[PDB]
Amino acid sequence: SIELSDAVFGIEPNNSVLFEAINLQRASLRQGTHAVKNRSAVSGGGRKPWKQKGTGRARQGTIRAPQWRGGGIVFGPTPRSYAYKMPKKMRRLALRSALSFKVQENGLTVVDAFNFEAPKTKEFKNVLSTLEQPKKVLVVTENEDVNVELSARNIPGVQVTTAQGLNVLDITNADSLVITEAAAKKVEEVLG
Amino acid sequence: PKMKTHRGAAKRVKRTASGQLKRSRAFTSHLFANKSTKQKRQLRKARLVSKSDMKRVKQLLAYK
Amino acid sequence: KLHELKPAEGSRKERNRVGRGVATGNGKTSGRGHKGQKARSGGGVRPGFEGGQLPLFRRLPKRGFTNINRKEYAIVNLDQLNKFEDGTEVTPALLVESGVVKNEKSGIKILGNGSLDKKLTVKAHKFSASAAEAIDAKGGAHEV
RNA sequence: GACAAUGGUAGGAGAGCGUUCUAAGGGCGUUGAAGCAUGAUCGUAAGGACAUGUGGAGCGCUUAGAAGUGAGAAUGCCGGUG
RNA sequence: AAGCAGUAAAUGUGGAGCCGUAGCGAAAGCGAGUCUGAAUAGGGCGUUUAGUAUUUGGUCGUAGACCCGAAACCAGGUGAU
RNA sequence: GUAGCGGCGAGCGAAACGGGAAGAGCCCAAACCAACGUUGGGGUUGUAGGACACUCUAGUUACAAAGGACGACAUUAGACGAAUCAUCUGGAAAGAUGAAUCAAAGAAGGUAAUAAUCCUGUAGUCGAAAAUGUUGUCUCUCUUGAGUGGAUCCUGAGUACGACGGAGCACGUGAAAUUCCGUCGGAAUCUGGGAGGACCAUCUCCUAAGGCUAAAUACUCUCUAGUGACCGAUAGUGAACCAGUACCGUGAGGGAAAGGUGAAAAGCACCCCGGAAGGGGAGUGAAAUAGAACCUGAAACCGUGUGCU
Repeated sequence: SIELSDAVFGIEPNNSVLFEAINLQRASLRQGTHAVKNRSAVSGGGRKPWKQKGTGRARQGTIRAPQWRGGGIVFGPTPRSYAYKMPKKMRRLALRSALSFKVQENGLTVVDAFNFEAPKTKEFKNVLSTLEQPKKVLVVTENEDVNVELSARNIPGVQVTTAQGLNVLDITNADSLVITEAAAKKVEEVLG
Repeated sequence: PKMKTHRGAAKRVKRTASGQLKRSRAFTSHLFANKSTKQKRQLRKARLVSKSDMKRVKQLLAYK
Repeated sequence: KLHELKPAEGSRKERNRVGRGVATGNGKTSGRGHKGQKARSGGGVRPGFEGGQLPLFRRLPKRGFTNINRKEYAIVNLDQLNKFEDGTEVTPALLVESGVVKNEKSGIKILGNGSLDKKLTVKAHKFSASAAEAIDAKGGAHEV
């Protein structure tokens, strides 16, 4: 009933670009927030403990040296960022690869409009069980559906997204995809 | 931060198409009565930096 | 799948760690050698040279000057003009638009490197002897 | 199947073991986890299992990711004991 | 790129700017050829004319830069029990 | 890391253009008029403005002039808030095995082991005596507008600028403009004055020597609500524990070590050896080689008894 051009949902996936996109997204939602103290930042240790020579002991300059107990750390963690970027043309080749791979293994379900008037988890649970859907499902619409997102969100294993919120991680983590005709048309028109 | 060019070296060489550097000759400032005509006429021509010298000063001129 | 991931063949390599035992091959001296200036923490001499013999970039003379009123022209050879339909008109506002000139430094200049095989009128800031002859050699017009 | 090569310091190149944390999948555990102790066990090496005692609550496996990632020596620092 | 929208995300949008497609000359300048030169006469550098963006590994530079160790210098204070 | 500066060595290092965030501009001195030098009015500029003489009427309390009554929110205590039973092992069930239920609530913490339905909670709603903050609606408080004429008058003086000695401009005195200080000299008045990197002429742009002004910007001693491929007691702040403390120095000042019974104290009634500490039974407890010097309990080192020598 619904025709979709083979440019999306009908290409051969690119595994290298998909791996790069997965690693990029997963690394870009990680914050540093870690720090240690070096020689200068540890409290005290200004004077020399004993004279350079004359007594039989190893020569020392401060009580906060790296080899003392309680001294400063050398070459430790320091706060930074882990995110990086890739060409725009490769960010879109990775997404079509995910959609095509999902289509390949019969994990695509085109349905009519979701007709919900009030949030209710049991109705959507029954709807999911009627359509024979797996444990992990991603459901895609065109705009923000309040009555669809309020329900279907306490069920462990279901997430809701729009057409311009699609992810490489959401598609790969999900086991099957359920979409609407308007959402499918928007996905086909936006991508390429 | 950013690397810094050698300002004294950028005043003495130019970059060619193949990537080499064109230089000027020494021993031409004064005291020309002590040099023969053949020497002074052949010191007007230009030369290129040798590969022995290139291995040492290539990083000093990277933006040039 | 997220539980079966594989980077492309030959795209990754493990870093080398020094000072981690003799079997690695970089154990004790960590590849530096024995008892020199280059074997200390903080490195050695400057990249050019320091001390010693007079450097090469000090025994050679300086040369030339720089003109502040310098003009550089974006060049288009005769081959790049074949993409246009025969009988069309070429203007500096359209070469930038169609994808021949990217940056207009100080005007457009036409150089005669290639074959034209067209009858198109082109107007630019400068022309060479070959560019103006070859353009007029098959029918056309030009202006400055 | 036939032949050939395989001593090695400075140093260059390649392939691997193990340790802590993260992701996905799949598992073990009061009918007893980690840790500790003993054993006549396995692999070419780094190393990996199993059985029995003690212990009383957490921990492995596969594929990827990231490092405060391996100690015998610095008249090294701290504690215990000759 | 900055910015804007977005869950401190992914990626939309954003074409100021950057590298390459053409060199030679101190410069004016000319241009597949230019400089020197009275003279392609000879000679030098070019005519290869496929790059560009992200990223794993090696090495370098600027930051203490593989770790520990001085004799000293300067600045402001505390001391005649 | 370009132009440039530099024992032209080491090294130092810009701006305009363009792309963005945010974005309101104004008040005085003088000419001149009225009063007893004074205070009022008039007046603020480069397409040249103003004075004089000619017809003449949007409250901006963050600059722009400064005192007050006038409804909605936010913060500071809180209240409601769905859904589970049975057997097995065990000291104890939340685990295993069967039957169910809720979900705009499957974040988290506790409860005798591992809980969406046991407890505090969560999603979602409800709520303010009284105090403070932020905003809006009248009241309230000020209020003079544009072109034509330019006879004549005004538009910031020991100021601008110069020489000498310094400094600052990316620019080390260099061909050094542009701008600041000390000393000594010292202008012009719209047919005026300044700038366009020594300097002169022509062109273009502007109008010094008085003052005021929100926003985009920097930081965190703090309060409230959260986050992490950050630490887990030689780590993390010096300090998880009565820590700037014991202690050390005349003084300024320097500076540690030290966490863990058990689910519940149920913290061993009573008998025996002894002066007591300590122990052997009996009891508590799932466990006492869990008995407060208490989870686990490695190596060095110290002992007792034994097969072969």
